[PDB]
Parts: sequence; C-alpha cells; structure tokens
Amino acid sequence: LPPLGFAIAQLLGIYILAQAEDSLLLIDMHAAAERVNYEKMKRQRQENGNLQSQHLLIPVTFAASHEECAALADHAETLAGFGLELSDMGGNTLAVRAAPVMLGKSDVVSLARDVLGELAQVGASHENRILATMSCHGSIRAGRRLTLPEMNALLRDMENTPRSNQCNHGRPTWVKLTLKELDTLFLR
Amino acid sequence: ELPPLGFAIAQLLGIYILAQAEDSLLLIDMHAAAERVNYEKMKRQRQENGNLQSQHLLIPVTFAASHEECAALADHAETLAGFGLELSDMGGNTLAVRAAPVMLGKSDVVSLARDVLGELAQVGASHENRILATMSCHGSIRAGRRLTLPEMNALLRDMENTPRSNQCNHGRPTWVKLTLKELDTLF
Repeated sequence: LPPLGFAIAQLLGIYILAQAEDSLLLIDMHAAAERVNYEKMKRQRQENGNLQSQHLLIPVTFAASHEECAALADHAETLAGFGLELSDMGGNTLAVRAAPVMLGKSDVVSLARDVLGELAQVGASHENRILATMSCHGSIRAGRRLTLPEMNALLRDMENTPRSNQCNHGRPTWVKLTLKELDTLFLR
Repeated sequence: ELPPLGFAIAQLLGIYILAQAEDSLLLIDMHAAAERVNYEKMKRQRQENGNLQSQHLLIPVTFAASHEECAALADHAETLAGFGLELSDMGGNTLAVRAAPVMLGKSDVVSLARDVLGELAQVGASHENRILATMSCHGSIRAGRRLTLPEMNALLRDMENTPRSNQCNHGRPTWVKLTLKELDTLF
C-alpha cells in the first residue's frame, strides 16, 4: 500500500508517526504541511493567475499599524492576487473581508499581518517569499490534536506533492526507519 | 509527573509498543519485555513462596494429549502444582486444565500446559529457570495478538515495577528511548 503508509499516532505535538511496509515513518508535520501548502499555492498562482478567496461570514477586525494600513492602500490588487480581501476602516483598524480557500481560515489576522508584513518590504517576483510565508498558516500548524484521518489526508497530499521531503529551508520532512534499522536500535 | 516509560500511543509492525514519555519517544520490544517481566514475577514468587500461586478456571479447558503428556501428568502432578498448574487425566488421552498461574493471562492455558508438560518429559529441580523461561512466553502479550492502549500501559507499569526489565536473556535492551533533541538530530 501507499509509500508514506498509514498514520498510527502523533507524538510530542510535532510529529506524525506512520507505519509503512516494513517501516516506521516520522513526519515533521508542520514542515510537511507547509510544503504541501506552498506547492498547491505555487501551482494555483501559475494556473489561475490568482489564489481563490472566500467571503468571510463574520469579517474579523483587528488593530493594524500605520505601516500595515499603508501596505493595504498600496497593494489592494496584489492582496486579491493572493485571495485576501481587506478594508481600512479608520483609527488603524483593518478588516479581513476574504481569505484564501486553501488555508481553511484559522487566525486570519495572523495571516493578514504576515502578508502585509511581506508587502511592506517591497520598496513583483516577491511571489515565492510571500507564498512561503503564507504556507505556514493552514489547518495543520502550531496547534495540534489531529485525528488519524486528518493525518492520513496529509500523507496523501504529500504523496502528491512535487517536493515532499523538503522544507522551505532544505531539511527533510520525514525520516524512515526500516525493520532492520529498528532492530539495530536494540543492539546488545 | 509522568512515569519513566510514559504512555502507550501505538503498536508498530506487530512487534513494538510506541510510548510517549516526557520530551521523548520510547520503543519497547513487546515480546522481550513481557517475557522478562513474566520471568521475574515468577522466579521471585518461586523463591518467596516456594510455589506459583495458581488460579482455578471456571470451566476446565480440555485438550487432546499425547501419551507422553499423559505420562508426564502422572509423574509430576506435584511438581506441576509447584508451577501453578493443575490438570486432570479424564481418559482417552484427553487432559483437562483446572488451574493456571495467576501471573499469566490464560494464554491458551493448553499451550502453556503443553509446553510445561513437554519440559517435564525430559527429567529423571535444577530445571527451574528452564521451566520458568518457557512459561514466561505465555501471558496475555504474545505474538500477533493486537493490544489495546490500556493493555500496553499495564505492561509499561509492570516494567517499571520489575527488576532487570531493561535487559532480555541475551542482555539486549528491552526498550530504547529517543529524546526530542535526538529526534531532531535525525533530521
């Protein structure tokens, strides 16, 4: 059955343990979820030009810096490019109107901030950097408590992800220990 | 807080219990840990009490036996009670198990009776360890039996409560610990 096997448990919040044919896999879940996210976004930005938003049911308002308000004013277009709709409603309060479908909300503010934060820097092809930053913000990350099928869904996505096994920063996203090597841990 | 072997989170490849202790993963060699635990419980009961405390089955378990097993029963009924086992002949080479050691999880009491009877065929008290060794393979944790997370924890608590739980016969560790830092090092 599948190369990344089946989820068996989650560890000190950081790891997914899975059982593959004759092996244990330890998947760095955050680093893995990021990679999937990044690629799925890099693809969409390539195939539909923009990322698709979702018109928030309850517009989440938040206290912004001037710097952030300025970024919104200068890059309204670009933010729609990344499936983010925001409006500036005085006294440094911003409102999130719409967030990307493919990040299933969660601290929408924290996402908004980060992108504003990235756009602030531009003073184009800042794309990869921005998506990498956006890649950290999906359903799985920082918080934990996944179900086994949630974990399975991830390993499935990973199997369809054209640089699984690599975080935004070079490291592997999983380790495999074969039956042979496991046995070797118990060496006399 | 947490006990040293932590809590079971899964079973792996039929062979290992995975546990989470503080800041670490443990892998336990389930069979080796169980054998070791069982041996020590028993050998200690034998030196403390002279004999293993047996427990009666509500419905005796019958099985077809070889002539050699029957002759073994006839010769060593007393020795067998010393090992917490009681059987009845019954005739036509059928034996019944009436009682099996407390320290075991049944386990096919038939399998156990057969192994111990077999071990008794080859003697005519210096066999102690040999016998307890064989018996130790027959608790509730053994071969392709899938455990619940509470059963897995009960073995871990047992280990913590057993001397020499850390090594098997060969002097092989029974468990291995990987800390958060070590885990990250493998990346």
